[PDB]
Amino acid sequence: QKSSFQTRFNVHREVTPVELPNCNLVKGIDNGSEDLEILPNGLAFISSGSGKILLMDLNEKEPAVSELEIIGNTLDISSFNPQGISTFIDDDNTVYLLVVNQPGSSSTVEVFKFQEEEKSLLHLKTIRHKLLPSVNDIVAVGPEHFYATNDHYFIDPYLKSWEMHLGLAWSFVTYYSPNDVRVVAEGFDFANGINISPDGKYVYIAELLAHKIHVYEKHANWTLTPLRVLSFDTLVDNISVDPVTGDLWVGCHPNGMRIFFYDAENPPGSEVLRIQDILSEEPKVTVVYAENGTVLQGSTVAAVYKGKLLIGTVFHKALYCDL
Ligand SMILES: [Br-]
Ligand SMILES: [Br-]
Ligand SMILES: [Br-]
Ligand SMILES: [Ca+2]
Ligand SMILES: [Ca+2]
Repeated sequence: QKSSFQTRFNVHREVTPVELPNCNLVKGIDNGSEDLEILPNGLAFISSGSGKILLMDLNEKEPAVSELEIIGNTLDISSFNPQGISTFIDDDNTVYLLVVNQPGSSSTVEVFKFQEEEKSLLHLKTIRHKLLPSVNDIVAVGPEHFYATNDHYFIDPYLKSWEMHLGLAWSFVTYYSPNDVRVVAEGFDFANGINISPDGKYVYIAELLAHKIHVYEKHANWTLTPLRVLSFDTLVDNISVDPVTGDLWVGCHPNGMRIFFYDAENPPGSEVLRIQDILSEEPKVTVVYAENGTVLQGSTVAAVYKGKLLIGTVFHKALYCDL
C-alpha cells in the first residue's frame, strides 16, 4: 500500500537529460499549455486551463501565439476551463475543434468550428452525458463523435480524490455519438491521453498511474478490443500521432510526486517519448527530450511538424525545439 503508492507515483525517479539542439520557450505561454494538436497545414491549437485556446502557425520561423476569440451565444466563457482537445476535418474541409471543458463542478465536451480567416472559434454545441463524468481527453472521429477518457469514475472532487488514493482503478473510456453512447473499455488507473492511428484501425490509451499505453483494435462498429499493452518507467500523459508515419509522440511525467503534490523548490521535469512500430514484437521507444524542469516544467504533450517539436505543460510554459 505504501509500496503501491511509491510505484504508482514513481516517487524514486530522476531524470537523465536528453537534450535537443535549439529549444526556445514560446513567448506568451506562462500558465499551462495542457494539450495541443497540429493540423496538416501546420496550424497548431493549444489549450490553456481565463481558460483559452491559443493558435501558432508553425510554418513561420519564430511562431508567435495568438489567443483565439471564441464567439457565439451557446457557451459561457467565464467558466471556460479547457483540458484536452481534438480536431476533426470534414469532407468539405470544415475544421471542428473539440475541447474538454471543466466548468465549475462538472464535465462537458464543447464543439467549435474554426474560422481560419477570422482567427476565431464559433461555438456550436455543449455535449454532456452520464458516461462522461470526468473527461480528461478525447479523440474526434466526426463533428460530434469521439472516444473520451474519464480519468475518474466520480464527479465530486472530494470522492475523486478518495477514488484515486484508494487505487480503485475505475476510470473508463466512452464512445460518444449523437445516436449511441457506450463504455468501450474500463478498469483503468487514471486513463488520460487517447488517440487513433491515421487509418482509423487502432486506438491508443495512456493509463497515467499504471505507466501504460494500451493498443486497442478499433472496429467498423466503433467497438474496441485489447491488442497490446506497453509499459514504461514514467507517467504517460497525452498521446499525439504523426499522421505520416503513425508514430506516437507522448508527453510524460517522470516522477509523479512532483506533478501531483506541487512544490516550487522541487518542480516537475519533462519527458517526451517517440514510439515506432507499435504493433511489432519490440516496439521502438526513444526518449527524444528529457530534463528536470530547469527550463520546462510538467510536460503533458508533444507533437512534431516538419522537423520541429512542440511541447506543452500542465501549468507552466511551452517549448519549441529543432529535432
Ligand atoms: Br459524484
Ligand atoms: Br520529474
Ligand atoms: Br536536466
Ligand atoms: Ca487530445
Ligand atoms: Ca493531462
